[PDB]
Amino acid sequence: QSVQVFGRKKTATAVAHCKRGNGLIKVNGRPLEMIEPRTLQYKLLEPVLLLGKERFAGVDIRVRVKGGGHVAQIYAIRQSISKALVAYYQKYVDEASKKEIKDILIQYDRTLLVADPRRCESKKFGGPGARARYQKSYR
Amino acid sequence: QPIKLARVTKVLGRTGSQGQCTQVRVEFMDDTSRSIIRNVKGPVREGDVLTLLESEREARRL
Amino acid sequence: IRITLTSRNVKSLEKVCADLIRGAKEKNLKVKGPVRMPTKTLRITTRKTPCGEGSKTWDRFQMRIHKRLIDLHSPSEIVKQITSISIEPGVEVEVTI
Amino acid sequence: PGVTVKDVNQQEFVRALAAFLKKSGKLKVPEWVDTVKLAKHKELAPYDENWFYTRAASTARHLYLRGGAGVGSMTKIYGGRQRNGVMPSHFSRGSKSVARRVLQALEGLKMVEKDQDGGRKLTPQGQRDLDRIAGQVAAANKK
Amino acid sequence: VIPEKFQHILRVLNTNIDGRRKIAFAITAIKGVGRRYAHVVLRKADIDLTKRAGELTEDEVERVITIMQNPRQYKIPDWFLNRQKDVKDGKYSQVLANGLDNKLREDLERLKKIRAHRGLRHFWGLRVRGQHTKTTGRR
Amino acid sequence: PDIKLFGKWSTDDVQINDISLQDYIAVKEKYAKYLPHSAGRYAAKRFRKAQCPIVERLTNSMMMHGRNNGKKLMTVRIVKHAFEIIHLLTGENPLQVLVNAIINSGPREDSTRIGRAGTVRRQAVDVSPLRRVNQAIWLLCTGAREAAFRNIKTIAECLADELINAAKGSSNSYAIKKKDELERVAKSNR
Amino acid sequence: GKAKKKKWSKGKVRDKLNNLVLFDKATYDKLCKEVPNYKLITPAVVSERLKIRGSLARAALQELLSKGLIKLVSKHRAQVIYTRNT
Amino acid sequence: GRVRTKTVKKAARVIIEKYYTRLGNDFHTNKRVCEEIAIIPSKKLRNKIAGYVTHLMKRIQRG
RNA sequence: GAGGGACAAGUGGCGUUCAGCCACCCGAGAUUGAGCAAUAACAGGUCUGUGAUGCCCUUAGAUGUCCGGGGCUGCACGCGCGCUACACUGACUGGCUCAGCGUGUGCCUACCCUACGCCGGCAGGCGCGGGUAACCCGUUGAACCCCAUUCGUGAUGGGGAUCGGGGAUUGCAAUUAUUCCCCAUGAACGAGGAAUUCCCAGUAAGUGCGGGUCAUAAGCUUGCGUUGAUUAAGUCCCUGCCCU
Ligand SMILES: [Mg+2]
Ligand SMILES: [Mg+2]
Ligand SMILES: [Mg+2]
Ligand SMILES: [Mg+2]
Ligand SMILES: [Mg+2]
Ligand SMILES: [Mg+2]
Ligand SMILES: [Mg+2]
Ligand SMILES: [Mg+2]
Ligand SMILES: [Mg+2]
Ligand SMILES: [Mg+2]
Ligand SMILES: [Mg+2]
Ligand SMILES: [Mg+2]
Ligand SMILES: [Mg+2]
Repeated sequence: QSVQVFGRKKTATAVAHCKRGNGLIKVNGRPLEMIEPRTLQYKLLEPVLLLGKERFAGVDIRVRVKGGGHVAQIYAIRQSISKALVAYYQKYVDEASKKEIKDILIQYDRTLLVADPRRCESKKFGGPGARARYQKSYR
Repeated sequence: QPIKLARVTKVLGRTGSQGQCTQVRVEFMDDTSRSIIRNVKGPVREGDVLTLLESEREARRL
Repeated sequence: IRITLTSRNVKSLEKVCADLIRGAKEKNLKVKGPVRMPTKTLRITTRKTPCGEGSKTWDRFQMRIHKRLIDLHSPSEIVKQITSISIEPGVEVEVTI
Repeated sequence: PGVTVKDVNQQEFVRALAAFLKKSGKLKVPEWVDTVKLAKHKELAPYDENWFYTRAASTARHLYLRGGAGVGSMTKIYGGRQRNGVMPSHFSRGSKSVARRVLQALEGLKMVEKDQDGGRKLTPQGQRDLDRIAGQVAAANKK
Repeated sequence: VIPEKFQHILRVLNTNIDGRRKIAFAITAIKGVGRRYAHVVLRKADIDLTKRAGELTEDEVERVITIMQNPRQYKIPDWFLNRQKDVKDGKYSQVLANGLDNKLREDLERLKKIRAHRGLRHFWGLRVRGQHTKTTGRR
Repeated sequence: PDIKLFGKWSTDDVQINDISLQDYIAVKEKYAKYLPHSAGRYAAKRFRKAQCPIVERLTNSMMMHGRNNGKKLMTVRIVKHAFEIIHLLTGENPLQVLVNAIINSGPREDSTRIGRAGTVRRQAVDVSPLRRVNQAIWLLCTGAREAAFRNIKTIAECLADELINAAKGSSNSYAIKKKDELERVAKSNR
Repeated sequence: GKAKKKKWSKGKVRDKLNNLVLFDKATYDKLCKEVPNYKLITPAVVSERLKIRGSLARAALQELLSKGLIKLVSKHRAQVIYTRNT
Repeated sequence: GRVRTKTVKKAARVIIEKYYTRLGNDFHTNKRVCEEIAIIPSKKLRNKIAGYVTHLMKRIQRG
């Protein structure tokens, strides 16, 4: 009995494996309170500190990341948690709890459930960036 | 030199050399339906209460 | 025994793979699926002009290389029959025992 | 309860691991490194004088996590940003002699098993060592 | 906590002046000695590098100057020095403060005897390795 | 069920003293969150810039001038230091005095080119309150940056200094300097 | 070459202000008698208000924090934030 | 920019004028009815045709 | 890989039976980036891409061709595209930590990518092993960033050109240029006058990597990512275009 959901930040994906049990967090072998940015070692807490006690106390959630960047991993893990609760409620505890807790998460923020299709633009040939150009030369 | 406050009813259009300014009416809250036409640069919707430093200007255009 | 289909275009690739599966599954051959190797892209970028006048204007050429693997563990006597297909000229076949 | 090395604050862990290397004296630091030696491409020697104990602690940690690495692999683990000056910077490799020095030190001090296609990896001896150290640092964290 | 020690400036090597800012970065002011040679001399003199120049013992200053004038008696191998081996004497040595400009004048003098064009373009108002000189080094 | 708090904070009962800046400062409960760093999608529509919290806006305008471009971790660190300064100095929660500095910062009338298609007198016009919030944050971060350029002071100290001396507009701060300078030019072009 | 420069803004911050690398005993007693009484203690505030080099400021702050007169709030990269009890 | 092309409005008026009968006021049904009664080379063209066909149906059913 | 999914379809408002526009729900997305790209021209550039070519010129003491040096680099100067910088939002030193394009050998005629171990301080060397590739380099352990140390407004340790001495490495040859590394030397430069360029959302900008050239080889160029704003969502004054 387990569900795997994903993160889908920009090029960062967190496989979230939620199994029934007391409540554990494995992020690449390492628990919740130790993440790589000390500053954003509160942003990833937002699903946990927003849901509370008896919900993570009911679900084991482990996270594996082969992502793209530091800040992208934080939002990838964040959205993977917030989707893992959604799919584990679709499998295990009914829609009368699921749609209500989903309404709370969405009325807080849409990006916890909805992935944002914002990838890079391809670097155009004329200039050194995607939009900018080199300096012209007049006299 | 009292300072009055006024909230936007309509937008008459964008005018100026650059199109930067927006001719609008802020009505007057303090008394009855008095409304002058003042220039605002920057974005402005309906329901924006505006800070006026003089309620005696009127630089109208058609 | 595996067969590597490395082709020039996707439609002839799909058609020869469908023909191979249709000529395979009537026998008692346990077939592994047409596994998709990822697309290699050989790119060449070119100045477009013999002399350097005008705006800097670059070509951007691509080829797509497509590759499907299929595993057919059998005696090789059946594979000799499987080899005989009027095959499209844009498809390359490797066989490996 | 169970304390594994990932479950601890990390710079706190190496802060005590370099000390419990100095307690045993599990080190063969021969001559030139004791004299003076720069890093990858650097301008000064490091300040903290026990930096061979520090490099050995970092090497032990990374070989526990990503096993089967070698000299050039850990050389690229350390990571080089070499500001060349006016000409801009690039990724430059670590120094190779210290990279194989720490391997030769931990192999002689019984903390390197050999993955035969590759190189270094963990021993059960070093497993017990690194694990008891992580447990006591976790106890110092809660206490 | 070392409240106050009575020292401002030393006289080292009969020409140079050491301030009071640090020790390892104030030995820098001696010609021929720069970034890393001081950190070699300091760690061979076993001095605590936290101490200022205005707090250090004159016996230890004389020991430092001994390390400065002769490295090879103690350690400090031949590759690290300033005056390499192959010299008008073949001595693996470290050039001094006042001796440095003298060795530079000997370099230019013996290149002017040979009339190697390296020394010739050095005697001209030109750049030796300066491959392009349309724009490099104007005025 | 918890109260949405920044750090150790309450993030609550911050009352904007007047109207004409309500709904352009997102200090309210439906737009108060833990960290300033959020998923920035604030160039999609014109007036959806208002739903950004002003602490995130302060971080965003704080990162400038090439050497500091990007690095939202660094500027959120700066804001975290500055609120810790304002907490120790006189109390009176730093979110409140940030809002007060925004009110007593940005100009309320300016000068610009108007028509008649003749000689432009640089006529004194009003200003959008959105542009007041924007120009407030811009003048605050500009004064903090060029105050902390070349001194022993830090970005944290100069930013907290600028916010406190803007919430108390006692003519020592660069925001009150450019405030009074723009209103004097507007009165001269009146 | 000839010295040509296109801007002229001289007169910097204060004309190479002198600063003491080591605290005298009068300055140290001034520390011990009024650095409690300040509300916030950063190395920058202590340095620019008492004419102290910043490393000497960090040394004195790490001294009196070890006395425990001062109360640390947080420490990070380049900012050191202090208070006094009452 | 729904200023739809001459060929799109031409084929849409031909579709409604030939077969008014099968088309209803439901967009997703009318989309699949277009592939039954016509040959459309592309799916974007299917969607554009079916959208303007439903907008014409909300006029013809009206008046 | 096949297929689906987004059309202004639903609401309301502005709309002439309209064409359509604005605001919002739902959605992943209310439209992203390119490619291709008309009629007619320039007396635009390439005879130095061609065994594509007319005519002229030269053809044995050659303007053909090799071969040995030298040179396009040579500096009282002016101009263009850029890189590094002018430091405390920072440098130094240690620790922690995550990518994506794509490249790689006996090749239609001359050609590698590197794993491991040991020596050496480093550039490097020696044996051994793999890869004609989702198999091996390579779960590309990149930089930026983050944590900790030192430096403390000082041409300072910012700045790293100038240049003395040496050491590897390619090569047939580096000297009036290779390249890389160590020590030393430590200038101008204090955010830049007149003017001008580029830019609207994963956008400018910081940052590193891969390819092209190549043996040695990037500050160029071309793709990739990584961290990631400010201000617009408007007009025709300035530059310039399209229709009466
Ligand atoms: Mg810049
Ligand atoms: Mg055309
Ligand atoms: Mg020819
Ligand atoms: Mg040339
Ligand atoms: Mg020039
Ligand atoms: Mg150009
Ligand atoms: Mg430097
Ligand atoms: Mg200097
Ligand atoms: Mg220009
Ligand atoms: Mg830079
Ligand atoms: Mg290259
Ligand atoms: Mg190459
Ligand atoms: Mg080039």
